[PDB]
Amino acid sequence: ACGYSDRVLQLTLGNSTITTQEAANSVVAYGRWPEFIRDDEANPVDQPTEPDVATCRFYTLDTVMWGKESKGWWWKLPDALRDMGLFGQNMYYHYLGRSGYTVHVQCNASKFHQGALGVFAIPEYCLAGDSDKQRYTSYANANPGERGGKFYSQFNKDNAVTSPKREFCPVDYLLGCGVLLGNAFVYPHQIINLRTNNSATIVLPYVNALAIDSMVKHNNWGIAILPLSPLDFAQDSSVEIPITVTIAPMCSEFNGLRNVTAPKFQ
Amino acid sequence: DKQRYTSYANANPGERGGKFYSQFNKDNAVTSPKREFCPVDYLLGCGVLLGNAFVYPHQIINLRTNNSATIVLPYVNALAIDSMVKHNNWGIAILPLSPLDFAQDSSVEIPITVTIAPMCSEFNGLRNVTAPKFQ
Amino acid sequence: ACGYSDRVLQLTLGNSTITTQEAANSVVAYGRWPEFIRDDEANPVDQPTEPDVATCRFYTLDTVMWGKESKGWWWKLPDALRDMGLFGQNMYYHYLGRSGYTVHVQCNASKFHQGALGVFAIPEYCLAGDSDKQRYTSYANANPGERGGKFYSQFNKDNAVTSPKREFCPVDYLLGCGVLLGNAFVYPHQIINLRTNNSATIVLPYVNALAIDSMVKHNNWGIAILPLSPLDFAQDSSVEIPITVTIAPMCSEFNGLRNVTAPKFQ
Amino acid sequence: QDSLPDTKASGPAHSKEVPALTAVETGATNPLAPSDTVQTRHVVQRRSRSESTIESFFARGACVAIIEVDNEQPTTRAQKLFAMWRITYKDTVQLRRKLEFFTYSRFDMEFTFVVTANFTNANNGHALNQVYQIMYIPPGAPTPKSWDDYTWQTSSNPSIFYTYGAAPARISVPYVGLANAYSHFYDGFAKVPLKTDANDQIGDSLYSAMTVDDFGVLAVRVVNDHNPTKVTSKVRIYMKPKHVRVWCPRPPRAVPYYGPGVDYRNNLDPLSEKGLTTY
Amino acid sequence: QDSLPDTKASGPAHSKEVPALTAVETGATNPLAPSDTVQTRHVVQRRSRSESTIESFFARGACVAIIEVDNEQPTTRAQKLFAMWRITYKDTVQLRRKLEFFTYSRFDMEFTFVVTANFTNANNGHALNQVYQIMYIPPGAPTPKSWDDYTWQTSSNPSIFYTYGAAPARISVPYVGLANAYSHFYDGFAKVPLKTDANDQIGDSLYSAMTVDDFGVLAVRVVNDHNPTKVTSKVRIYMKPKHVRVWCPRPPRAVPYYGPGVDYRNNLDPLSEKGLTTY
Amino acid sequence: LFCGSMMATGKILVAYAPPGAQPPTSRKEAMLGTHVIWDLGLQSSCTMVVPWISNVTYRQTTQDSFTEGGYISMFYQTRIVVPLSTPKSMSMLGFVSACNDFSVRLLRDTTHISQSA
Amino acid sequence: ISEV
Amino acid sequence: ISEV
Amino acid sequence: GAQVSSQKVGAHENSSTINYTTINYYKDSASNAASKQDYSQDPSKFTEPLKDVLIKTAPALN
Amino acid sequence: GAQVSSQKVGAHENSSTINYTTINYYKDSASNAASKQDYSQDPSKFTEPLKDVLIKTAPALN
Ligand SMILES: CCOC(=O)c1ccc(OCCCC2CCN(c3ccc(C)nn3)CC2)cc1
Ligand SMILES: CCOC(=O)c1ccc(OCCCC2CCN(c3ccc(C)nn3)CC2)cc1
Ligand SMILES: *C(=O)CCCCCCCCCCCCC
Ligand SMILES: *C(=O)CCCCCCCCCCCCC
Repeated sequence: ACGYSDRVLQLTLGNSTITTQEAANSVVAYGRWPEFIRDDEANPVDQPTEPDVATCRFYTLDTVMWGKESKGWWWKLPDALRDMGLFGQNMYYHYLGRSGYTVHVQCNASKFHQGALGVFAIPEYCLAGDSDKQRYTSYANANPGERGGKFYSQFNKDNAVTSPKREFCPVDYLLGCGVLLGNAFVYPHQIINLRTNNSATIVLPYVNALAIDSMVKHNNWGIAILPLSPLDFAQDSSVEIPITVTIAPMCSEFNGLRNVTAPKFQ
Repeated sequence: DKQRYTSYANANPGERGGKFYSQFNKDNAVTSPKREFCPVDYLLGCGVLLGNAFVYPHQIINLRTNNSATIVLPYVNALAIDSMVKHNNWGIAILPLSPLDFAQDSSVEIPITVTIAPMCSEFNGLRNVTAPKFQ
Repeated sequence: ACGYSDRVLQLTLGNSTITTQEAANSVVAYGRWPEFIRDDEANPVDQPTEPDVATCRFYTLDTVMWGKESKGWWWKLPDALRDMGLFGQNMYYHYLGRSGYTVHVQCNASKFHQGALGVFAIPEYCLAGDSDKQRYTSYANANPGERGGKFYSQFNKDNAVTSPKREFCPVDYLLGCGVLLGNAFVYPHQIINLRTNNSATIVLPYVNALAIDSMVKHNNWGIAILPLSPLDFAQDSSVEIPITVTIAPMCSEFNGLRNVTAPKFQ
Repeated sequence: QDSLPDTKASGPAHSKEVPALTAVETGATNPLAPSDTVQTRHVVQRRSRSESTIESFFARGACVAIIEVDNEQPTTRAQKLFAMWRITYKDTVQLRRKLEFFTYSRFDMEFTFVVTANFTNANNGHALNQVYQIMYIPPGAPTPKSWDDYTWQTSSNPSIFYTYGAAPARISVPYVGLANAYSHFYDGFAKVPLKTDANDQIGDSLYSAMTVDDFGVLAVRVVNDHNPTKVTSKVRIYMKPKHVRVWCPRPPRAVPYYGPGVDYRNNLDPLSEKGLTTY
Repeated sequence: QDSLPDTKASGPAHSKEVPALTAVETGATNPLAPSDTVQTRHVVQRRSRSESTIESFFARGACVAIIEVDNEQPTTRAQKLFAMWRITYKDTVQLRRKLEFFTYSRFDMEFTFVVTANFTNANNGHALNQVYQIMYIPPGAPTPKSWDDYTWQTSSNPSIFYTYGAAPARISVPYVGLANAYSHFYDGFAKVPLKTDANDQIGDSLYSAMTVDDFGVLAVRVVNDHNPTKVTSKVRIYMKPKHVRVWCPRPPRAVPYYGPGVDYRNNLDPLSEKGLTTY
Repeated sequence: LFCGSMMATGKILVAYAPPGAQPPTSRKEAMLGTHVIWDLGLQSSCTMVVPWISNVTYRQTTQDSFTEGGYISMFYQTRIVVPLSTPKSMSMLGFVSACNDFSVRLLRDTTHISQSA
Repeated sequence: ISEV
Repeated sequence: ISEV
Repeated sequence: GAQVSSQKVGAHENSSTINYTTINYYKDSASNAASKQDYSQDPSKFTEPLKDVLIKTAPALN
Repeated sequence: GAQVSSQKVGAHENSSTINYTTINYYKDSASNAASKQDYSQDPSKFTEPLKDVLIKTAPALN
């Protein structure tokens, strides 16, 4: 009653609040809300750290621009948040950490623009690489942080054998991993179709073959945003609109405290 | 000569701590001032007599009696919570009430190690990180 | 239930009806609906005249145009209605008269126009003047009738000492009276923001230090309309849209009948 | 008890209820509290608004007038052997600005009188203690033409006889208005010009002014006969509104007052320069 | 009843209980009484600690400031026709030392004002009795530039008008601190220097200082217009803390104060010479 | 309050940083404090509450580093987007008021008014 | 008397 | 009255 | 005619409810002191003068 | 509102319990005199802040 709607939402976590007046409901991956490790599913015996509001708030990543040649963007979690305030600090001070996430993707335009973004949350998003060499993508390259990576329209094999790039070569219609993109819809997702909605909101549970794991060694979720239908406006052949990704860690807990992990990203 | 002039960076040695002196050496260089503390030992570094420091919570490590001292500190302040970067609540002062001595060796040296644990810690007003200037 | 809304209203008074399909709710000044003088607050002992439907209906004033240089408009009540049908007649045949008002301001444009009108109802709106001379604004000038007055962006002191204009010099950011406009919001008001609403509807109670007074000597309410945000459209630098003010007297009663007052407006 | 509402513990939200969004066009201020947009803890509030009550805001005696009166040998030219003051809060700016946050008011008034004196000239002998008479002349009553004429007999007018050096004199006055409230602002005239008027001066009036004498005057004099040497005195008048009620709030005066009306003249530039993106 | 504990009759001992021995390393003071180490008689004690209660220790009005103000003809050079004092207990040493046996305090404050005056010069005639105005200016308020400018109108600031020769003026002030207690000591700064700062003056502060104006000022003036001859006056201010509570005891100041902080400069040698084996 | 045309859209981040650190110069920095992401649409206005976060029980009304309140900043979260035949530029009006827990004390005279000799 |  |  | 009321005690001595006594000496109420026990009210008539008042979590416009 | 308490009588005249009367005249407690009937406390928090407090006849160290 009163005047409420599927399209209008407020998300509040910690000292952060998001409003949206043009949503398309919201997704909870596999019907499961984030939760803490139960005593009967626990494995590390040391008392956990639960930083709560200090880490379970919305961190906004650097904005990316969507233009007519944009092939697609990808992120990995927890990697995109490694440098985000006290969350990143907790991640690097402990051997173990689990966390769920609320992902909120933002992209508005006008009643006259056109285009549709496919936003997909993928458990264990193993991407493909550069080379003749199998499973050779270097740690530093596999992990772009906040920056994320991109998709390509075709497979360019990094030829230079002698001094290898050890990079991914994610081809768009193959979801960067040897399968057809049209089937990516079996994964938890939403579509930002500019005539319908400004944004997508997906709530991710912790998914893993384990109750808790090493966040520095392993990404649990991959976020893939691909243009299912290209951006278009009026007759202007060089339109560009911003895509902004805001993410919040949820029910975060950490085990195995010691000196801080300082990975080498060069 | 300058009152209440000790610079923030000097007032705060971090882990390193500071020291006491047996007498007041006034930093004379007016033109380029050190803006440092000059804590004199028998005056508890603050204009009062050290013998009365016993009204403050304390213990004595007397080598014939004990290896160590253990003091549990509550949060003490005129406020329930405050800025930790601007303000120190507790000061720890270790002074030799009786000098170190051994056998006849005139140059004895033994280590003092300070271990501290924060307790019932809580924080409010989260934002971007404070990076103070300690140079 | 059924389909009703904050935005769609019908106001009916006497033989007059107003419809609005793009309203922003409606204001009742100081939470008080208009009412007649109670026996225990009465002061003139002679039996009142209550003309009812003949005077408590919507009179529409002359239209004013809002363009890019428009600084603002003001009206006073009962003055704007002195010549309005039997209301004006009753006003001038009696020494005393009280009345509340429904004020309805009208300004529509298009989803592509831009601008915001601040509509403010002010008790005792004493305006400032022309001169070195204090409290010197002449009666005829203080009272524009239906025509209303205007605001200026700055104080032009009427210099001609020898033959003085004895006019107001209402400066816009000072609400024409030595205070800052941004605080005018403490007065009963609404905003006509063209992307949100066509109109403003404010219901005014009789406000005075007395139960009843002389309407010819004294204005109770002042209506001030100022452009909080300037009119704009497409790229056309000379856009102009109409503002229309419709006002209805309410719970009107009159005391002290005699021959008619004929003021001198020249 | 008068303490302000407690802060409620409030947790995370993911819902169709959106307190953060609103529409100010309505004329309304959004009723939000910290717990509507951030996670809050429970705070048992003890703070109160005791000192910002209408009474407390005005509960202070303010200087509204300085009357100067001399005591010297009555010569034949204009002197100040007696003085008159029209009662108002408008010859001063501070209390005027406070009273004017509101359109209408209703109160009793407390008047406190501070009297100071000094010797004008280097030397002619000295002066025995002076008694001052402060007489209220309500509109209509005979005003004094002379420091010791018959009006000072004060048979029906209230007078205060004050002795120099004694505690500052103090009296209380009821709500004395002709209306149900005092008008701090009057959008009108005391006369309307009619078409049938002979000259057009007949119907002319001051804008915003009501009665000509408002509330009358205070006539002040030294009751003592003159010493050989001259004494100059100042009577300072402190005004305090008590048992106060106020109606219809107004924006505070933002530019310097220019007389009794709302008129402005100069220093119309209240606000400082500051960069849009500068803290 | 408030008398101290009675002495118990205590006789000879030959036992394993040894009150006389202890270990001060623990941080504790040995709770011994005469009956623990000597034979004692029974004494019914009547003495009490009534006068060493916190209230009783502070229950005395102490001189914290001497303000000098002149009343003379306004010439065009720096004069003292009015004066201002920052409210503090630190311009004096006696009450400061007493208050500082403790880290934090909480109290109401009683202010008593003793006003004395005299003639500066051998002779120019005399002066009629002076009235003094003592105005409190809390931080933020307009301060006076002139002895008779508009700030002295005092519409919202509290003022005392004192008449010379009258009993010493007295007012009371509530606990007015921004914290839950007054800090007699503050180990910190009001600003932190940040790495990103432009000059390194931005983040500089006085050590131990909190707010810049602490509790505001008292502005003092003679309300009288000037006599032909000059009068000089001194306003002496007595401070008394009442309804007092104190926390965290501290060792008393042992060397002369050197400003508002804990700084010392000289006479760092408090103790007399005395022989180790000399009574 | 967004006073642009109805055909205009956008997302804005508005923020509050409690005192003690470098005043935010980038959205990256501002994001980390108390904030609201305002989405422009039919509800024309957005409200950010600045919660009482202080060390002292009462702050001062004058400027003072010891009782300072922190920083407010605004940034584009995405950007203003309009169609053709539409104004590319527009005004935003801002408003402030106290939440119901607000109080004041120690009556004093204002510097906002004065009078000449 | 009248005790409130 | 109130006698303690 | 002695009126007895309670003080809102701020700083407490190391010694509960404390009272103060009042007596009006004069016939005219204008002569009287200020009681300063004042009742507060809702801001609503200024902050929400709407004909249809709406709950904050619902759309202001609908 | 008259408060009646007993005096601790030191030097007694050749004449039992003697009383004194108090009345607060002002609304603000800060205006009030000092009651001087003050409660005393244990020195323990300063003289014995030990976690394990020990009885004086036993060994302080054991
Ligand atoms: C716009 C001007 O000021 C006012 O509106 C305003 C100002 C003051 C005011 O107070 C009441 C004024 C009339 C009072 C003034 C003082 N009165 C007296 C009477 C006797 C004596 C000895 N001293 N004073 C009796 C009547 C009431 C209203
Ligand atoms: C470290 C400095 O001293 C103090 O900390 C300290 C010293 C004094 C103190 O008392 C309260 C100070 C503020 C008071 C001072 C006196 N006040 C007034 C007010 C009005 C008048 C007429 N006279 N005095 C009102 C406010 C509170 C703390
Ligand atoms: C009610 O007041 C009855 C009790 C009276 C107690 C004694 C009053 C003492 C003061 C006398 C006041 C006379 C005032 C004109
Ligand atoms: C309680 O106090 C009731 C009894 C009152 C006895 C007479 C009081 C005499 C003093 C009057 C005090 C007025 C103080 C403002």
